[PDB]
Amino acid sequence: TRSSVLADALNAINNAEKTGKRQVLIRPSSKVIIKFLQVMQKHGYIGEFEYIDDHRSGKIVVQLNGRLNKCGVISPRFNVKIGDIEKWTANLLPARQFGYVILTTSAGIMDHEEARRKHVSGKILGFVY
Amino acid sequence: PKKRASNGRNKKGRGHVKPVRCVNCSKSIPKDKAIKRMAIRNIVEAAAVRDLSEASVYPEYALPKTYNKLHYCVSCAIHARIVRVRSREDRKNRAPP
Amino acid sequence: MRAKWRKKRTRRLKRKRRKVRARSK
Amino acid sequence: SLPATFDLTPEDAQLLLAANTHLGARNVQVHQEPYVFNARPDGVHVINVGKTWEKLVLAARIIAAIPNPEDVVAISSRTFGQRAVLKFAAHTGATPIAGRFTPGSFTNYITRSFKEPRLVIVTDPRSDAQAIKEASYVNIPVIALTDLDSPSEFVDVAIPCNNRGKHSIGLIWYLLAREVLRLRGALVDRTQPWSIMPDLYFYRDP
Amino acid sequence: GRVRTKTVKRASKALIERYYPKLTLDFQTNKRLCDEIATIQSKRLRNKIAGYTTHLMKRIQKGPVRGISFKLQEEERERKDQYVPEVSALDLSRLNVDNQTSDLVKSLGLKLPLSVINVSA
Amino acid sequence: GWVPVTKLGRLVKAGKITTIEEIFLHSLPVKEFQIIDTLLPGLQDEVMNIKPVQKQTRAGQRTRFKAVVVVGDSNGHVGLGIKTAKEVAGAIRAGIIIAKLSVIPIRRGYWGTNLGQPHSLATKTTGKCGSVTVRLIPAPRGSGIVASPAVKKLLQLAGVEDVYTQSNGKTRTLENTLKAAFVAIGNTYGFLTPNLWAEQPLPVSPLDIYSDEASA
Amino acid sequence: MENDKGQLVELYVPRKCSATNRIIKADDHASVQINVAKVDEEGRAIPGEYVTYALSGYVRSRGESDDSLNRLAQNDGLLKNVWSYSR
Amino acid sequence: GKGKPRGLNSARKLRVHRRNNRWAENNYKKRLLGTAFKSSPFGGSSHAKGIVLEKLGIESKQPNSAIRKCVRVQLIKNGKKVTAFVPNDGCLNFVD
Amino acid sequence: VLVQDLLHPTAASEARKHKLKTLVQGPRSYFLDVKCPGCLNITTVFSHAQTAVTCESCSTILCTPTGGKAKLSEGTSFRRK
RNA sequence: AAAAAAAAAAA
RNA sequence: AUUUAUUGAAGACUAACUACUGCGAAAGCAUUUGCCAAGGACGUUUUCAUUAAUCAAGAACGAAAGUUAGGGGAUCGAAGAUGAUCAGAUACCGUCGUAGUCUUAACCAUAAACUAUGCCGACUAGGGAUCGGGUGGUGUUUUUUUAAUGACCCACUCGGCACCUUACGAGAAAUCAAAGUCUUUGGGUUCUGGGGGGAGUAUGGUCGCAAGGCUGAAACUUAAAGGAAUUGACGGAAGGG
Repeated sequence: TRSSVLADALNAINNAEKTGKRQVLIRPSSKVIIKFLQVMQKHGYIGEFEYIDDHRSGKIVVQLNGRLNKCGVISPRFNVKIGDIEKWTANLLPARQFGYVILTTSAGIMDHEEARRKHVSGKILGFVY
Repeated sequence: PKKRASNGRNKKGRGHVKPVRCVNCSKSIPKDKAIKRMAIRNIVEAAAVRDLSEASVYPEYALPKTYNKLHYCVSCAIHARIVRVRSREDRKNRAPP
Repeated sequence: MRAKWRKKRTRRLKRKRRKVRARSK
Repeated sequence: SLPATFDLTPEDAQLLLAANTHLGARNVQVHQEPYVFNARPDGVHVINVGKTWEKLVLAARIIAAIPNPEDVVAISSRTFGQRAVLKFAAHTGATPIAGRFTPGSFTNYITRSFKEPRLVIVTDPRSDAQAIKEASYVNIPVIALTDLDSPSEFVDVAIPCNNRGKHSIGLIWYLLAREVLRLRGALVDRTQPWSIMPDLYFYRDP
Repeated sequence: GRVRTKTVKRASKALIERYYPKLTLDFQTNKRLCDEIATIQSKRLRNKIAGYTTHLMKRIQKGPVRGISFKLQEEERERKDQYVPEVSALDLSRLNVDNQTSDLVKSLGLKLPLSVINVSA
Repeated sequence: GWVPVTKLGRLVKAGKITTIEEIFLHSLPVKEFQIIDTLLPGLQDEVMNIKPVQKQTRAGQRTRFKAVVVVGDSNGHVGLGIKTAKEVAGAIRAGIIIAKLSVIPIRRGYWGTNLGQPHSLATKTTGKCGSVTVRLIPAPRGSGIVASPAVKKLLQLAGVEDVYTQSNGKTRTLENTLKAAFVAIGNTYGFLTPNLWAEQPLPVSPLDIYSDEASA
Repeated sequence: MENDKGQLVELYVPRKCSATNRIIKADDHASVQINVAKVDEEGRAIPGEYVTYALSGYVRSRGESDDSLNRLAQNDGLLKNVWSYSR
Repeated sequence: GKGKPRGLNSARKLRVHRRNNRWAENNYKKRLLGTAFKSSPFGGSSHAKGIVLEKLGIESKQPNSAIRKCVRVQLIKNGKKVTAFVPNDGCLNFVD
Repeated sequence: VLVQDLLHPTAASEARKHKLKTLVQGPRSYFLDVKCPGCLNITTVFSHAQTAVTCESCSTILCTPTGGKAKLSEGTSFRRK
């Protein structure tokens, strides 16, 4: 059944931006999702977003610009070492310059260039551009 | 390939329909695929109705009618000059004339 | 020819072979 | 913004609600229209004529934004709108098209009815859906008069009105021509009521 | 059959739309002004054209004809068009409105008369 | 004598419009190979393959020839034109015409380290026509155009210097292959990136500007 | 974009559908460019004083062009209560 | 989910499904059943020595008319009867 | 609509909608305080009772169930709490 | 709403 | 004789209402009445608290025909017998008609068993109608003018059978609101396929009273089989002339 809330979220987001919408309603608002969107927003892909604290699980609402072509997910959350990063990126990104791969490490969630700067690796979740 | 989203008939959600028999060739066919029409007709004809009412006691009586529902199958229908055939687009059309 | 009839033919043949092998065994 | 002289006057409102433009469609509806206001019983829906007036003034601003009025077009295959668009063509540049559209009139440059507009206008898009198709083929905006049910796809500026109404159509056309002249400077006084007649803009059966 | 070609019909059409205050419902005189006014290479074709023009002028003498337009017709058209009333029925005869419409007027905050009628289901 | 019947061709013949850059910026409908030859005279044509077709009738098989043609200047501009015709010369003619009319731009870029004078594309771009799906990946310098002869001619005429191709489908239908590559190099400029995130003031139309020396 | 030392490259930096921040292709032959005239001190129109709005074929096909335009106008101030951010 | 599993612990499933579909192939099936070593008159080798038994005027398939001047051989290491083609104009006279 | 506020919508739509598909799911039910004639002994009651409620002082009746809102006895004075 | 079987292959 | 009238017996069937309607996991299910137990959806400010999804192996049900044993055996009717037809006709048509059709107790375990679309879940365009439930409305009608109900109207909503329009998207296309969100390739999961034939054949297993099922190859042979659509030709296919 519903297993990757994260995947359902990113699918809804891709569908919204495909329609050209600028808002979207998300369910059920977990931590990895919060941090994933934090990264996307920091790099400037979406805009603002609100957590709604229904006392059940949480919802999220996200204001979108048009700078997003595909936010994606990688199920299974694959294990990834420090050159595996490079070949992953080469596979699933459009170019060498932009687009970001995302991966949970022991030192929190972040993108691949940042993980290069830190020299740390871990479990790839998704990607975005 | 598929010629009809209904596939011949009016079955979406049953499985089985307990068929009936085409009257012109006694042929089994389901009640959802059968052609059903209904023939309601004056018993005699508009020609001889005058002779009837003239030779009839009980004036202005009724001229009653005979009602029968007719199930034909595809082959007997198309031979009897009914639903004969239509192009693709007007095959999709569903209403009578 | 029709698969229905090829299948019927084949079934009759299997039957016959079964019984003659029964003669042998 | 605007000087506020361009707000709806009660006289224009009298004309509008005499034409019953606010009496739009039935419980039928297209979700591309929040213009409705307090849907009436008898299964009828009522329009924000204020928003109608605003959108009308906007279309007038655009038509005046055109340099060459002939590049604006009037489409009315509808009998209730042919006379209106013809008087529009009279009082403006406004190359009109009544009766038939002759597809390939925006494309197929060789054709004798070949036009190259920077804008088009529509009496009813469902009935005039060919010219908007060619407009989409050839990079041209749209002005349309919708009810609450009209096909608002491939449609830029849309004005809610009772396009089922002869008088509604002719009234809207009258108002638009008037506003265009006012913005062009032909008509001097915004308060001037412009003697010309919606009865002139209307249709006649005989 | 006695059916006529597009050459004949088009010729008669142009001749009528630009020689209306002229040729009348007589085939002979129409024929004479025809071979006076236009160049045709055959007496037979001339006769056919004259006859069809005659039929068309009969239609015109009784009623307008689709596809045709001469000066007098377009003049009468624009005149009957430019007709208007001097009353402007839009101008008040007494006005009626729905309760929803009175509410609309109120929400707009405007001064107008109303003769509200109740519309029932 | 050319003698256009177009606001656009009139403005071009008068000399107001001087760049297909303006044209593509305004997404203008183009209807004159004369316009295109006036703007980009430095282009070359190339006939790719000639396959005949046939229709069956009462009598024999009415055959006519289908020509497919590429046009391009190898600084970022190409076009593609297909035509069926009873004769090969007219086929090639109208193919050239339709290619010139279908001309479109290219968004070249760098595989990395934007040294100078872009060599390759910017992004991974695909294109599909029927069964075929062409993919175009950016390549480093010296990698050369890794592709079939036809796609190689197409990209050479586009001005690309190096690219990788990963393809799929019945690639033996050159029609679909070339149309797919066309669509992909269109999706290049159809694609968005941080160096284009910047907002701009929506320039005005040359038609609205030179409307006086327009049609009449 | 551009090369190592300024020197802009990437000819034809294109336009963007406003309601979406979406690139307009060269061949989006259903795209359009609207120019709304300004008015000043009389109500009369000023020539050459346009507020521009570009739009794409996707939006115009889904028919949301009218509403996107309404909200753009109401944000730029040349319109009023017509639009509502709250549906 | 495109059918196939995707869990991070399903490589067993994936291996065995591969094995079975590989059997659905042709060359894998051949190589692992040893058809060549067990049939195919050679020992899976390329060439083979033989002894002519006789000569033949085998007719051609259609659409064609020809007689292809072949021979019948008894390969040695197996003792197997085979037919073989003699490609050129008149070599049948050299290979009596 | 391609643009709207999904945070401050109208109570119109949000009471139109289902009790779950809103921004925050919440019940559409309510409570009442009811008096029967005679013994006042005012009684608190749910709208969707599922039961036949009665007063503690007298077993007269207060309300009866249904698949939806309950059906209160004819002579009973209720106050939405 | 009697009847009405067959036509070497090749291109 | 046929036919008419009045009766009785037999056994099957459940008409017309009966439809782009319902239920059931599918096969399938239609007179009434009652008994038994079950089930979905809806309502719920009730409870439990992650117990869940799909699943090998392994289990239940499983149209028709068929098989065994008892009853029944009215119709229709494989076989068979016959009258025609035809060059022949043990085939089409006609008349008879055993088995069977029906039922109880057991087996069989298949099907164009089809939506030829595996299940669970999320999101993505419009529109109206319908079935069950629920909500609101001074709405209409029925009673005892009145009430309450009930039935109808309007609005809304959950869950169903479906449906009309477009294609943004998809696809070889036909076509599809899923067959979309897949070269910008990853939500979870079971099953299946790898050119066509030989072949679902042989053998060996196992299940079955049997018929047969389930599993299940090889040799050899071949360059094309095939799918969707186009234009023609043709038709003992229709329409018009």
